[PDB]
Amino acid sequence: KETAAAKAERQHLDS
Amino acid sequence: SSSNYCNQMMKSRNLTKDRCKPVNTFVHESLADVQAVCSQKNVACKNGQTNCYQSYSTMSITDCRETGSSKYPNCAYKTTQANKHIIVACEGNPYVPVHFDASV
Repeated sequence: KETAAAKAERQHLDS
Repeated sequence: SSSNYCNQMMKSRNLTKDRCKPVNTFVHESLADVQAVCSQKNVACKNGQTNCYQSYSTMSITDCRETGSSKYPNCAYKTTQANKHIIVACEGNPYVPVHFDASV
């Protein structure tokens, strides 16, 4: 599934 | 609905496709620069744990907050831009951000 680290990137990062 | 950045990004990133999330913050910095915060200033997390870190410098961020008349399926957000220090909780190996604790 989606890891906690991956979830954080998807929900909060916009590079 | 409106086509502002928040409405669009919250949907694109799968945050409001099946519900309306009250608040969310987006950071406009390189992924690696955000990950680097995990080795910066160690601070206590709001929950008392000590695996949180605050960025040395401020970062470009967009705050998205639901309006008072927002209601699924038509979620609506107010977009606020700002420059502030971010606080992230880190875990694992590599030691990376897994939660955003706040923004100063």
